[PDB]
Formats: sequence, C-alpha cells, structure tokens
Amino acid sequence: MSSLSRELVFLILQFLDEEKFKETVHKLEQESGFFFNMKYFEEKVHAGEWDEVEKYLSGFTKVDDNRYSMKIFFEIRKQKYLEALDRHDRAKAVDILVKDLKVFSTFNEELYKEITQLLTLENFRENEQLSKYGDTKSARSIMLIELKKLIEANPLFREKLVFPTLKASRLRTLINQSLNWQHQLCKNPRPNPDIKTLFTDHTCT
Amino acid sequence: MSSLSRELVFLILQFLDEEKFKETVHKLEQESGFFFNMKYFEEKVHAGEWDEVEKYLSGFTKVDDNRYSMKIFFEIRKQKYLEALDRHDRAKAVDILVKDLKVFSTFNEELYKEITQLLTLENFRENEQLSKYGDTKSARSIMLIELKKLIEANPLFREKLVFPTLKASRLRTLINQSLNWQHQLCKNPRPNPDIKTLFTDHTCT
Amino acid sequence: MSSLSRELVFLILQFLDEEKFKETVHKLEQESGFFFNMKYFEEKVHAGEWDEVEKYLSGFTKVDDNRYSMKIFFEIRKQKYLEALDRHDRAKAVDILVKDLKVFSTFNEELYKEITQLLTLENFRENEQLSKYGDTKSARSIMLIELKKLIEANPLFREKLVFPTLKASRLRTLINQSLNWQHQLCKNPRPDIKTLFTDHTCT
Amino acid sequence: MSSLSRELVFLILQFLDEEKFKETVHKLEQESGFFFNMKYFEEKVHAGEWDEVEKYLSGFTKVDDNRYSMKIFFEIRKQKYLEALDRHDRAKAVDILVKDLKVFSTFNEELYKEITQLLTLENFRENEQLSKYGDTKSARSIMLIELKKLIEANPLFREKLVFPTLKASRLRTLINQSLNWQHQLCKNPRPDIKTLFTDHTCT
Amino acid sequence: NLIYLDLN
Amino acid sequence: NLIYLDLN
Amino acid sequence: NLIYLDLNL
Amino acid sequence: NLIYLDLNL
Ligand SMILES: [Zn+2]
Ligand SMILES: [Zn+2]
Ligand SMILES: [Zn+2]
Ligand SMILES: [Zn+2]
Repeated sequence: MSSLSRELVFLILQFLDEEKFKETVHKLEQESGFFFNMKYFEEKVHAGEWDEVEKYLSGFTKVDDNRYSMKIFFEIRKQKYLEALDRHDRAKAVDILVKDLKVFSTFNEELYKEITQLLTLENFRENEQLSKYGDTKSARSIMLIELKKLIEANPLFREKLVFPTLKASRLRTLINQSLNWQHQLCKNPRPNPDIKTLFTDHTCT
Repeated sequence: MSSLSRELVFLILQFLDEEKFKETVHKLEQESGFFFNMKYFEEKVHAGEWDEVEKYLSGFTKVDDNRYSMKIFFEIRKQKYLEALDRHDRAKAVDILVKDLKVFSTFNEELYKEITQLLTLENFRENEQLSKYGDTKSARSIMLIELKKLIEANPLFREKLVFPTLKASRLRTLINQSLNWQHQLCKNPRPNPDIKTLFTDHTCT
Repeated sequence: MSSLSRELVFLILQFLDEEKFKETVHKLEQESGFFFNMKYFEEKVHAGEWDEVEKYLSGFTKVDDNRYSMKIFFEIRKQKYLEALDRHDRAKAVDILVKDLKVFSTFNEELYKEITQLLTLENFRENEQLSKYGDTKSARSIMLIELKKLIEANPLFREKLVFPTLKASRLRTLINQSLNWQHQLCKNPRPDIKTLFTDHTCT
Repeated sequence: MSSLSRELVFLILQFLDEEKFKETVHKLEQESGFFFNMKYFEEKVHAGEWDEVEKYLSGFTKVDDNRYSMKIFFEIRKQKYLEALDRHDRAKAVDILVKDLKVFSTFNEELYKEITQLLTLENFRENEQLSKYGDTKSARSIMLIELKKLIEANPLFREKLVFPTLKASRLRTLINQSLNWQHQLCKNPRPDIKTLFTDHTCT
Repeated sequence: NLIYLDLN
Repeated sequence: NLIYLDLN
Repeated sequence: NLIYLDLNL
Repeated sequence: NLIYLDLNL
C-alpha cells in the first residue's frame, strides 16, 4: 500500500466515524489493520460478543503470533467456556473445549487437562483458582483488565492504539479543495457557483 | 444527509472496492442503504450464510415493510428450516420455527401450521408442495431465482440495484486535485514537489 | 387342567405380596395377564412413570386392540407430551410427538395436526381446549379418573380387576399339606423335615 | 423355618421358568437375592442393557460393598461411557461421566481425571491404554470375561451362582400331594377337584 | 376342572 | 429345619 | 446542490 | 512520499 492510500484510509475512518457509520468504521479498522479501537474492544467484551471480538482481533493477529496474543485468545475463550458452565449448558461447554480451547493444549497439555476437569464439578468455584469468579459482569471486567495489559504489551498492537490527530472532517476539507481546483479552471463567473456532483468535474458554461 | 455527503459515500464505496476491502464495502452498503449488491447477495445465499444475508437485508428493509420483503424473509427462513430437517436436527428446526417463522403466522395462520406439520414427517418430500426439493445447492439456486424476482420488484430496492457509473478511482482523482490546489498556493518551485501527508495542507518552504 | 396353572399363579401372586416382593408381583401380573392391579396403576400414573405404566399395560392390551385401549394410550402419551412442554423441553416433546403420538394420526389426521401446533405456542394454555390443565398433579388426577373409567369399561379388562378372595398364605398352607402327605408314609414317625426339594422320609 | 420360605422361592423360580415367565424370573432372582443368573447377566451385557444390568446387580450388591463389586460397576460404567464417545454423543458421555463415574473419583482422583480427558480426543484410541478397544461387540465380550471372574470371586456372589438340583416342576408335584391329602379326608371318594383356593370335599 | 394324580 | 404343622 | 466554501477572495 | 500528478504545465 502507498502511504497515500494508507492515509486516505485514515481520512475515511474519520469520515465514517463522524457520519456515525459505526459498523463500517470497525470493519475497516479490522480489515486494514491500521488502527485498533480499544473503546470498541472493551464494549464488545462487556457485552460478551465473543464472535465479533475474535473477528475484530483477527485483523491484527493470529492466535499463535506471539505469547501475548495467545494469552489474549485463551482468556477470551476460557471465559466463554466458564459462562457456558454457569448456565449449566455442559453441551456447549464441551463444544467450546474441543473446538476452541484444544489449540492451546499443544503448547500446554497440563493446563488444558486441569481446565477440562472443570466439567465434572458441581460448581467451578470448587477450584481454588476459579473460586474468585463472582457474577458475569465482574468476571468480564476483571478479565478486561488483563486483556488491556496483554494488548498494550503485544508488539503487534503497541503502535496501533493511538489514532492520528487531525482536524475534524479532513476528507470533507480535501473534497472542498477539489471543488475549488475544478472551479478555478472555469472561464466564467460567479461565486455561489453551482456544483452538480462530485462524480464528474464541475464546469461553468 | 447532504447530496455531497451521499456522493462522497459512493466514492468511498468505489475506493474500498478497488482496494479490495470486501467486508467493509458491504457493511457500508448495508449501513448507508444507498446501494444493494446483488452479486454479493447471491454469493451469500449459495453459501447459506443466513445471518449475514438477513443482516445485509436489514440495511434496506424490515420484515413487514411490504409483502415483497416479507416473502423474501419468509423464503430465506423457510429454507433454513428445511435444511435443519434434512440434517435431522429437529432441535434446531423447532428453534427456527418459533423464533424466526412465527412472525409470519400473524399474517397467515394456516401456512404456519402446514409448515409446522413438517416436523412430524419422516421426510419433508412426503409433502407434495415440497416433493420438489433435491439437494441443498439446487434448493438454494431455485430459491435465489425467486429472491431476485422479489427484490427487483420490491419498491425499496428497485432504484438501488445499479451502481452510479464513474471513472475508476474517482476519490483518488479528487485527492490529487486537493494536492494541486494546496501546491498552487505555495510561493516556491518546483515540480516533483514533496508531499509529506494528506493530514495537513502541503507547503513549499 | 390349565386352570390349575392359572390358579397357582394367583397363589404365587399372594405369596409374593405377603413376602413384600413388590416388583416381582407386578411383572407377574403383567406377564400372566391374569390380574390388573388398579391400585398400582394409580400409583405409577401419579408418579408419572410413563414407561412402566405403558409396559404394565402391555401385558393386557396393545394400542390398537379396541377404542378403549387406544384412548388410554392416547391420553397417557398426550400428558407425557404436555409435561415436556411445561418444562420447556421442546426437544423431548417433539420426540414424543413423532415416536409415540404419530400412530394416532392415521385414525384422526386433524387431531394430530392440532396437537403438533402446540409446540409453536409460548404456552399451550393459549389453546382454548388446553387452557385448563395445570398443574401437573391435578391433570394427572383428572386423567387418572378418566383412565379408570376407560379401563373398567375396556372388554380386555372386565374380569381382571378383582383379585380372588383367599385365606392368607394359601400356598404355604398347601405346602404343609404336602409335607403331611409325605410324613404320613414314613414307616414311621417321630418332624425333622430337611427340605422341600425332595420328599421327606423317616429313618 | 425361614428356609421354608427361601426354598419355596426356588420352587417358584423353577415354576416361573417352566411357564416361560422370563421377566418375572429375574425380578424375583433380584428381589430375593437368592440366585444370580449368570446366563442372563451375560445376555444383557452383550445387549448393552446397562440400566437393567445395573438394576439386576442391585439385588445382590451396592457399588461400595467391596473392591470386587466396585470394579464390576466401574467397568460397566466405563464401557457405557466409551460407547457414547464411539457414537460421538459427547453430551451423553458427559452425563455418564458425572452421574455414574464420579463416585469412583474419591477412591482414585487421578483415574477420574484421565478418563475425563478422553472427551477432548478426536478418537479415544489416541490414548495408548484405550488404543485397543474395538469394536463394541469384542470389548463387551472381553469385558464380560473379566466381569465373570469378578463375580465368581466376589464374596457376595459365592454361593449364589449354582441353582439347586431339582426334579422338573417340584411345586406342581407338591400341589398334587396337597390335593391327595385333601381328598383322603373326603368321606369319601369318587376327582372333581374344583379349586386350589379352598380345600376340596366330596359330597 | 383340575389335574389330579391319585397316588395311588 | 422347616416349619411343619401336623394336622393332626 | 453540494456545499461549497470558496477559498480565495 | 505520496503519489502526485501535476495537472498544469
Ligand atoms: Zn466554475
Ligand atoms: Zn508547493
Ligand atoms: Zn416322617
Ligand atoms: Zn374327594
């Protein structure tokens, strides 16, 4: 990507945001990988929207890129697993355990086993490591603390957490300059000239 | 929305498309509601990505906006229901029937009942209306035919199916004019001047 | 002749009950088909033990022997279905609806459709015909009353509801007569009876 | 004295079998606990009728009576668990693992963990200890062999595996002696025996 | 109506 | 070892 | 139609 | 850095 193209993406991010196209902002953030929106991430975590959270993360890192991003995905999936136990949906919990958590076993066989054993518990607070789990909201809040630490330390996010400072509506400003450039090439008056479209260059005649 | 803002969205749609930000294109299409991408819609239907399909439709119409859009959502949900029966997942099929299809009962109690009765069949081809269902792919293909008809006749899509014709990279062209405008305000040579950024106006000094 | 065997079963039934072999009594009642224990049937229905209730019935009648038996099996499987809806196990209710209730479709196509459509309801008490039935205990009781009438009217159950009037432990009494008849041949007595397995002798 | 009652049960067992009242025979064997029918136990295990296999055992021993009985229940519940994995019903296997197998955790914490971890495997034959067991028919057979040894060694089963040697229809024979002893008092005969329910008379 | 063996 | 009533 | 700020005078 | 086509001469 050109640096031109890269900066143009950032202008577009500012535009979409101001025009309040919220879902389009975060899709572009993800796809471009240029900027990671913490505020968004926290919000999705509190809401427990794990599919969206992982999808948003997928724009920035894979699960085994480094030990930070790894512990990030593990924390998220582990909570998803715990919540399934706390609604007593042991059918979903096993599904989670095999399809989402097994990738971590390769790297640590014993932790995967100790977490597997949580299925056979009447309540996972019987485990002294997990005795600290209160309500869902608090668990998500506690885990978000850890997540923000992992992310800010992750070298693949570290320089992506702060949006480029610019004057508001920079793209609109540039567009206006384009209209000025086009009109300045006309050979007729007058100010208050009519601009029919952005699609084709404006003329006066 | 200004007509300026509206046209700027269209330029951005062209940009994202050319830069191949595929998911961002369709999120913006949906959120803005300005353009409905048939090609995309067909592709998602063949893939049977019902959640995305309905989400994409939600940018353009609600389920009860008119009888076209209604028959659109019904067709989609009915197929989702049939596929769940054809994988013998009668647990999901009932879930679908109550949570997705019941809204149609208000408008037609009898059709909802006749479709409910499909649960107790060994195979839904025993119903002569549904005897025509072959494989999944063919069913999706047949139903897509109907869908394209419903959409093109739907007054809320009818004028949204054809993208505004423009020269390629119109936005990039406009940006270039902005650079020309900025530089033309400088008081020094020379062509091949250095442009440091789109973020703040360029100067020569 | 064969009524020897039939009667001997009743003596064994009485013996088993006096020995508190409860499960063995009712299996025998069922396998022999000689006696229908209404008191036990009432119990199990109140307990909602539907599989056992049906298995016990099966020693007496099939679902399609006559209109009485069919209405008995229907009501049992209907209530079994509703109870699944009442605990919001719509998966079990579907299982019931196909595996148990589908047989009644042939005989009444529309009633099967109507009962199927109770799945789609947020609560089946939205149906006017079924707006009546709660809680489970009462419905069972109301059902039991109807089941009792259906059974007492069912031809295959007419002369199977009253247990023969017997002195207590008739079989034990007969076993004693057998020992007397063995001892009376002893050459001579002597009361140190060693077994029932082989005839006793004195020497 | 009480061995009258115990022996009379064996006569009834023999009578029930001769009358082909199969279900009633085994309920009685179980409720009385007097005789363990290995031939029947073998059958049901081959059929994988685990609930009935366990219910039949329960008339003889509890899971924690001795180390033999516990290993018997363990192997039964292990195989029941594996079979669920083999049909990819990991939901049922979890149910089994908590409701049936958890009792054995107390006595061996690590073995319960190890068997739990078989859930996470794409196929349990990835475990070296269990890389051996297929198909189901063979495993059952291999298990049955071990179960037989465990039973024949279990103290609570020692003198319950051999049915007493009896002439055919001993009970019917005794019932006849009773009728003879009734008829010998008639004042006088005459063979038109009307019932077993009350003593016969001639007049 | 019952089987009866007279011995003897 | 068995209960036996002698009548009479 | 479109908004247009002139930028000379 | 950025690409720049001049549009007079
Ligand atoms: Zn002009
Ligand atoms: Zn310049
Ligand atoms: Zn004697
Ligand atoms: Zn006589």
